[PDB]
Amino acid sequence: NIYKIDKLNNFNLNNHKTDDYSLCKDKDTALELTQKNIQKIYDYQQKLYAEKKEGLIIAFQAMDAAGKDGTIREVLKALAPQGVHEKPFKSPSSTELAHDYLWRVHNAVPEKGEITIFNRSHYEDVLIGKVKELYKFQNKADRIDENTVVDNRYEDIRNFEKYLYNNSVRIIKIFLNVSKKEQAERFLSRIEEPEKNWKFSDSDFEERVYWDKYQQAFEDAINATSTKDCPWYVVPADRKWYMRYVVSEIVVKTLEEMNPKYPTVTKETLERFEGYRTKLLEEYNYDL
Amino acid sequence: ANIYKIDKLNNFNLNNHKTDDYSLCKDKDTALELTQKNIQKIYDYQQKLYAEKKEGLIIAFQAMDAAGKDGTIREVLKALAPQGVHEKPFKSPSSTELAHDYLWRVHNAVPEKGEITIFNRSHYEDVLIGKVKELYKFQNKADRIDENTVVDNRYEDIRNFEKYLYNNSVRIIKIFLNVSKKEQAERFLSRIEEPEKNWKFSDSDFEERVYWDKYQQAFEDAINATSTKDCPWYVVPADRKWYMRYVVSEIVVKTLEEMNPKYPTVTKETLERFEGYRTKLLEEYNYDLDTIRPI
Amino acid sequence: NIYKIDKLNNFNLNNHKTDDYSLCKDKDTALELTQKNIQKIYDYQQKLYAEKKEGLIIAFQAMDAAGKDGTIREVLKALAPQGVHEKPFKSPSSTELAHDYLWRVHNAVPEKGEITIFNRSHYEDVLIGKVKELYKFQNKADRIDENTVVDNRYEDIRNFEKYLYNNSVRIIKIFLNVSKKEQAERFLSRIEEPEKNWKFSDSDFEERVYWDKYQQAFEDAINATSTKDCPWYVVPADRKWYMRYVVSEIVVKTLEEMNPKYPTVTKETLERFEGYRTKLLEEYNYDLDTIRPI
Amino acid sequence: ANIYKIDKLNNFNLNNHKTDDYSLCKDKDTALELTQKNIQKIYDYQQKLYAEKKEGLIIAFQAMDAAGKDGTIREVLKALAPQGVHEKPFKSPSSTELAHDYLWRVHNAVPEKGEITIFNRSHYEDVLIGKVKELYKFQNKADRIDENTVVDNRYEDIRNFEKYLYNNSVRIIKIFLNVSKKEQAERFLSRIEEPEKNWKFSDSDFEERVYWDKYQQAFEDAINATSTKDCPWYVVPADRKWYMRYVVSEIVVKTLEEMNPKYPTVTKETLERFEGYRTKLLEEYNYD
Ligand SMILES: Nc1ncnc2c1ncn2[C@@H]1O[C@H](COP(=O)(O)OP(=O)(O)CP(=O)(O)O)[C@@H](O)[C@H]1O
Ligand SMILES: Nc1ncnc2c1ncn2[C@@H]1O[C@H](COP(=O)(O)OP(=O)(O)CP(=O)(O)O)[C@@H](O)[C@H]1O
Ligand SMILES: Nc1ncnc2c1ncn2[C@@H]1O[C@H](COP(=O)(O)OP(=O)(O)CP(=O)(O)O)[C@@H](O)[C@H]1O
Ligand SMILES: Nc1ncnc2c1ncn2[C@@H]1O[C@H](COP(=O)(O)OP(=O)(O)CP(=O)(O)O)[C@@H](O)[C@H]1O
Ligand SMILES: [Mg+2]
Ligand SMILES: [Mg+2]
Ligand SMILES: [Mg+2]
Ligand SMILES: [Mg+2]
Ligand SMILES: [Mg+2]
Ligand SMILES: [Mg+2]
Ligand SMILES: [Mg+2]
Ligand SMILES: [Mg+2]
Ligand SMILES: [Mg+2]
Ligand SMILES: [Mg+2]
Repeated sequence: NIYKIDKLNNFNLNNHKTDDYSLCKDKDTALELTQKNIQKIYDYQQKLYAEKKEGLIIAFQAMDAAGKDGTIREVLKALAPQGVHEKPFKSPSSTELAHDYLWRVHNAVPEKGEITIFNRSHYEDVLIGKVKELYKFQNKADRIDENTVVDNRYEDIRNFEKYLYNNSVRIIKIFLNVSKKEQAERFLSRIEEPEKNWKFSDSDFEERVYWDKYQQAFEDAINATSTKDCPWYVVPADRKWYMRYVVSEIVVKTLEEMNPKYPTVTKETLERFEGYRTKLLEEYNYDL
Repeated sequence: ANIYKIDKLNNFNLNNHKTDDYSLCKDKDTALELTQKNIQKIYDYQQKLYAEKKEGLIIAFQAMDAAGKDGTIREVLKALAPQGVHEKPFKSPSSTELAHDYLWRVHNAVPEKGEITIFNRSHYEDVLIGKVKELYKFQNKADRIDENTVVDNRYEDIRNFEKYLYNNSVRIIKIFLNVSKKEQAERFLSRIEEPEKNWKFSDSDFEERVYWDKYQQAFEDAINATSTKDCPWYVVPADRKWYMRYVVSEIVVKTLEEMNPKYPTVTKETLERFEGYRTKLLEEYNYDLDTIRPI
Repeated sequence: NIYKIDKLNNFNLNNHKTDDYSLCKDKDTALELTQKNIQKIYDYQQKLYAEKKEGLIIAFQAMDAAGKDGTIREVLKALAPQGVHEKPFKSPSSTELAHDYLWRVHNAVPEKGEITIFNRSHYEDVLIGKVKELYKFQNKADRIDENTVVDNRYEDIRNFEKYLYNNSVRIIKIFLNVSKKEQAERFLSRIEEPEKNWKFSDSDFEERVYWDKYQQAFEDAINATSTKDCPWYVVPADRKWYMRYVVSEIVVKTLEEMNPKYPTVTKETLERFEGYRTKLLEEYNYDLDTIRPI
Repeated sequence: ANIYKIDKLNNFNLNNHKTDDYSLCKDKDTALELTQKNIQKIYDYQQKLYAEKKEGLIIAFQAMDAAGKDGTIREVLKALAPQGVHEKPFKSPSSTELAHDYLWRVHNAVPEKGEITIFNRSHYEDVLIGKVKELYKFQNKADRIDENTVVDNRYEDIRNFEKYLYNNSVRIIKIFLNVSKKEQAERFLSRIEEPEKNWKFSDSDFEERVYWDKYQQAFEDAINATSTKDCPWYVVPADRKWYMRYVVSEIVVKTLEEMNPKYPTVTKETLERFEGYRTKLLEEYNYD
C-alpha cells in the first residue's frame, strides 16, 4: 500500500506527503473507525496475553511534536495494564553509552504474550546518530572504522529485527511524517498553553536547524531496513485524527496476523479439572 | 478512618470485615456508573502526575486466587494511559530471586516519580505463603539467623521499607480483596466450565484451599503489623465484582486527590527563553501560525 | 577498638589521626602480613561461595585519592572472579534520580555466597548530598520537608542496613581517612605521571574547597549509622602500605566471624552419590583413581 | 595455534581434536611457568583496558560438567583486579528468561567498554542442550515458527549477534574445553569422594552422561556453524588441567595483545589546566 514499505531500496520520501488523507476523508468517519479498531485491539490483547506465544513491539519514530505520545495515548489507553510496558528512549546515559547501542533496546523487548510500546527506538542511532555523526565523538575501539559505522548499523538492525521475528517477537515500525510548519504550530501550542509547557525543551527547538538532514536520515533508514517481516509504515502526521486512525488500522491488522487465541488445555488437564469441579460441587452439596 | 481503611497497628479483626458488605453503594447500576466516572478522574490525575514527575504510586493487590485481582486491575486500571505504567505480578521466586534478599525483587519494581506501578501480589507474600508454609525453614540463610524471629523481623522491615518509600516520594496503596471460600469456589467452577478461562486454572489454585484458615490468619497478622497512617491497608469486600471495582476505583481516586498532582509551572528563566522561541517561530512563517495571543 | 566504631553518637573525627600506624609500625612486616591475609581471604571466599548462605558488601567511602581504588585492587585482587562484583557509585543518572536513592544501591546487593565491593555507596546521599544540599534541586513531592531530608536518610540507612543483616547480608563500611595534604601529594602524582593523567579531573580539585564540610558530613554519618551489626572502620589513609594492611585485617576478621564452611550433603544425597560412584567404577572396570582402592 | 583455533565455517572435525593433546608444551613445569608469565601480562593489559574505556571482552567457556570451566576461570583469572570484572554463569533458564527471547539474558550481561565479563556457559546452551533435548518443541512460541529450522536460525542469529558485538567494540573469546568421558568420570568420582567437593556434584551432572555422544555432535555442529575470523572458536584439550590452564592463558593474553589497550593521553588544553592546578597545590603548601 501507499503507507507500507516492505522491501529494501524502495522508498522516496518526497512521494509521501505529510497531509495525505486518502484512506478516509471524513473526520467523524475516521474517529468512529478508530473506536471500532480500538475495541478489536483490546480483544486481541486479552487473547495474546492468555496464549503467551508471541510478543509485539509498537515502535514510533518521529520528530518532536509529530504525534508520538498523543497517538500512543489516544489509540492505546484502551489496553489493560497486564503485559504492557511503554519505553521512551531518551538521550543515552553514561551506562548506556558504555554498553553497545542495542543493549538498552534489547533489554526492553516484550515477553511472549506482551506488548511494549517504544517511544523512539534503536533507530535514533541512525537518525540523530547519523545527522550529528555522534560516533565520531564516542568511545570505541581503534579498529572501528568511522566510514562503516552507519552501514554496519543498518545491517545489524536488519539482523536484530529478523532475530526477534524468528523468536516470536514482531515489530511495528511507524514513522509519523510531520511537516516542519505543523511542528512549529504544535511547538507554539506547547509554549502558549500552560498545561503543555513541561513538554517543550531546548533540544526540540534546536533540531529544526537540521530538519532536512533528519528527513534524509529517515529516508536512508527506511530504504535500508524495510522487509516483509519488519516493514515500515509512513503515516501522514499533519492531522492528529487521521494519524490516530491509520495507526489504529496498522495495530489491529498486525494483531489479526498474529491471530491470538485463548489456549485449549490438554485432555489430561481437562480430566483433572473435572475431578476438582466434582470436589467443589460435593463440598457445597451441588449448590453453586 | 473508614469501615474499610485500617491505618493503625494492632487494630484489625478480620471476622468483623464481611466478604459481602456493600454498604457504600447498594445499587449495582449506580455503582457501575460512578465507577466509570471515577475511572475518567483517575486518567486525568495520572496525566498531571506524569507531567509533574514528583511522586510515584504503587497500587498493590494482595488476595487469594480468584478474589478478583486481575479482573479489578483490568476493569478499573485500564483507565490509565500507557505512559509511565508498569504492572508487576509477583510469582513464585526464581533461583536468582531466592539467592537475593526478599525485598530485592520488590524494590527493583518501585515506580519512578511521576509513574504508577501495579503490584499483583507483593512483598507481603513473604509473610503470607512465607509464614503459612514456614518457607524460611527450607531456604538458604546464615546460621546466625534466628528462625523464631524471621517473621517478626519481616513485619518490622516491611514497615521500615514502606516508610522509607513514603519519605522518598513513593506512596503505596495496599488493597486486600477479601473473598469468601464459597465465592472462590464459584469462580473456580467458572474457570473450569468456560473454555476462555481454562488457561487461568491450576492445580495450585485448588490445593491452596486446604490452607484457607491459615492464610486468613496470616492476612490478619500482616494487616495488624503493617497498617499506618502513611501506608494504610484497605480491606475490600470481594464477593461482588461490581462493588469491589467501585470501591477500588474510589480508593485510587482519593489517593491521587491527596497527592494533588499539577501540571508544572516553569521557571522565569524557561519563560524568557520560550518567549524567544515563540518570536523566532512566528518570524520564520511571517506570523502565519495559530497563536492565542495578539500580534 | 581504635578504628572500629560500633555505637551511635560515639565518634570524634579529630581523635582519629590520618597517619596513625600503631597496629604495625614496620612497613616490610606489614607488607608480608598483608600477603598472608590476602591468601586467607581467598580461602574464606571459596567456602562462602560453596555454602551460599551469606553475602558480603565491602564498602569504601572516602575523599578522592584517599586510596579506594588502589586498596581495592591490591587487597581484593585476592578474590577469585566467581561471585564477585565491583560497583562504583558515580553521579546518578536521570533514571537513578527519578527513582528513590536506595533503588540503585539495593539493586547491587550481593546474593548469598557472593561479595560485592562498593566504591562509594548509599552514603554519598548524606555526604555530597548533605554538603551541597542536592535534595533542594531534585524533584520530590511537595509534602517532603526539606529540613528533615537528611535526618530521615540516617534513619532509613540504619533501617536498610539492619534489614540486610536480618537477611544474611553483612556490610563492612570503611572510611579511608586521608589528610588534605596527602590528597594534594597524590593529586600531584596523577598530574605528573602520564599513566595516571586519566584519573585526574576538574571535580577532584574543586571538592577541596568543601574539605571541611565533607569532614563534618563524614563525622555526622559515622555518628548516625555505626552499630554492632553494621560498624564503621576509620582507617588511617596517609600511608598506602598501612591502609592496605588494615583493610586486609578487617576483611579477614569479618570473614572469620561469618565462619563459612563447605556444605555437608544430606544422607539421601550421599546415598545417591555412592550409587553413582559404583556405576562409574563399573563402567570403567574399576580403572578410575579412587581414594578407596579396593 | 591453528591446531586449536577454528576461524572458518564448515572446517571442523571434532574427532581430529583429541582431548589429551599436549603438543604446544610437553613439560608440565614449563607450562605452569609460562602460565604465570601470561597471567602477569593479562593483569597489566586489564589495567590499561579499564583506563581506556574503548573495548570490552567476553571470555566464554562452554563445556560439559567437570571439563574444567570453574577451575580454569579461578586459576587463570584470579590475578585480575576486581574493577570492571563480572562473572556470569548461565544456568537453567528461569520462567522470566524463557518468556523472553533466548539472547535477552545473554545480551543483558555483555560488558561495557573497558570491562571483562566471564561467561560460564553461554548463548551456545540454546544449540547444545537446546538441540540435544529439542527443548524448543516443548517451549511456548508462535504457531508460525518452523520447528525444523529453529536450530539453523539460531546458528544464523548467533553469528549475527557476535558480529554485531564485534562491530560495537565487544570481542568474544569462545573456548570449548574438550574433556573425555573417562576424565569427566575421574573428576566426578573426586567430587563424590572428597566431602569439600560434594556441593559441586548433582544428579543432572551424572544424567547428562547418557547423552554424551549427542552433546559431542552438537558441539561439532555449533563450531562448524559459528567459527569466524572475528569470533573464532578455540578447542582446548581438557584432560590435563595444567595444560588447559596454559592454553587458556595464551588465548586470553594474545587476544588482549590484539586489543592493544593503552593508558589514555589527555588533550593539550586539559594538560594546561592540570598544570594550573599543580601550581595552586604547590603554592598552598609553600612548594613542600
Ligand atoms: N541513541 C540516541 N543518541 C542520541 N540522542 C538520542 C538517542 N535516543 C534518543 N535521543 C534523543 O533524546 C531526546 C528524547 O526526546 P524526549 O522528547 O523524550 O526528551 P527531551 O526533549 O526533554 C530531552 P533533551 O533534554 O535532550 O531535550 C531526543 O532529542 C532524541 O533524539
Ligand atoms: N515470595 C513468595 N514466596 C512464595 N510463593 C510466592 C511468593 N510470591 C508469590 N508467590 C506465589 O506464586 C503464585 C503466583 O500465582 P499466579 O496466580 O500468578 O500463577 P502462576 O502464573 O504463578 C502459575 P499457577 O497458576 O500454577 O500458580 C502464588 O501461589 C503466590 O503465592
Ligand atoms: N548519590 C550521589 N549524589 C551525587 N553525586 C554522587 C553520588 N554518588 C556519587 N556521586 C559523585 O560522583 C563522583 C564519582 O566519581 P567518579 O569515580 O565517577 O569520577 P570523576 O568524574 O570524579 C573523575 P576522576 O577519576 O578524575 O575522579 C564523586 O564526585 C561522587 O561524590
Ligand atoms: N539455555 C539453557 N537451556 C537449558 N538448560 C540450560 C541453558 N543454559 C544452561 N543450562 C543448563 O543449566 C545447567 C547449569 O550448570 P551448573 O553446572 O551451573 O548448574 P547446576 O548443576 O547447579 C543445576 P542442578 O544442580 O539443578 O542440576 C547445565 O545443565 C546447563 O546445560
Ligand atoms: Mg514523545
Ligand atoms: Mg489503559
Ligand atoms: Mg528533542
Ligand atoms: Mg491474578
Ligand atoms: Mg496459587
Ligand atoms: Mg575511586
Ligand atoms: Mg582477583
Ligand atoms: Mg570527584
Ligand atoms: Mg562450572
Ligand atoms: Mg549439568
